[PDB]
Amino acid sequence: GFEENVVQVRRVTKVVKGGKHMRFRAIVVVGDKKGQVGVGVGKAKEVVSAVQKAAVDARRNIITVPMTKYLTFPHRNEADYGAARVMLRPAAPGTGVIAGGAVRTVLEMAGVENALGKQLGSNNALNNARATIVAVQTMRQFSDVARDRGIPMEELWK
RNA sequence: UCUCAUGGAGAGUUCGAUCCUGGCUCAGGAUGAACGCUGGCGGCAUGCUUAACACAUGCAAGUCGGACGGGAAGUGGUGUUUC
Ligand SMILES: [Mg+2]
Ligand SMILES: [Mg+2]
Ligand SMILES: [Mg+2]
Ligand SMILES: [Mg+2]
Repeated sequence: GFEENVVQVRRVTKVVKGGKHMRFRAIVVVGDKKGQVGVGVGKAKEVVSAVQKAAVDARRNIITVPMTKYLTFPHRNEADYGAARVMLRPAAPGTGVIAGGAVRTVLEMAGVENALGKQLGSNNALNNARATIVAVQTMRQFSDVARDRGIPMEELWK
C-alpha cells in the first residue's frame, strides 16, 4: 500500500472495417520511496482503467534497490534493454536526482536522493525504464561482495 | 559503517498505430557586438572586427652654454647675468 505516478500516456489505434478503436496505453511506475521499485504497463479503452491495470502490472513485479547510508548507489553500472541503454553513477550528498524523464521518476520514486544518470539509446520510456531495473538488479553492497569473496570489507577499501 | 566522487537531464517531428534507424528543430552559456521598445544613480572595465582607403588643422623628440666661436637683450647702453 503506497503511491504511484503515471510516467506516460499514449493512444494506440486499430484498423477495423468501420473505423478505428482509439484506446490508451498507460505506463505507471510504483515506489514507496524506501526501496520497493516497480515498473508496469497497462492498456485499456479508458484512461483510468489503463492506469489501474498498469498499477497491478507494476505491483506484480517489485524489486528493492541497493542504497548506501547517504541514499546513493554503491557504484556505477550500465545496462541495455533492446535499443535502450541507460547509464547510472553515484553522487555526492546534496547533489540531487538528475536524469531523463523516464529515468528521473523511477529513481525519484525509489528513494535515492543523490545520483545521476543518462540514457544513450532510444527515447522510449518503457525500454529505458526497464533498463534501469536491469541496471539496479545487477548492483550490490560491499557486504555481498565480502561473503561471496571471502575477504572483509575493510580490506577491500584499500 | 572508510575515503574518493561536487560532474553527463531531455523534448517535438516519418506511421492508422508500434519498435528501430537517421537527419532537421528547441531548451544552456558566451560576445570587441548591432537593431527594436524602455531607461534612475554609482563602482570597476571596454569602445573601426569593414576601406593596411584617402587626409585639412594642432601637437606627438628633444637636450647640454660646466665642450667651442660668435650674436642678441638688459644694466649705470661698463661688472655679474638671461636667451
Ligand atoms: Mg541524449
Ligand atoms: Mg501524423
Ligand atoms: Mg582594424
Ligand atoms: Mg660637459
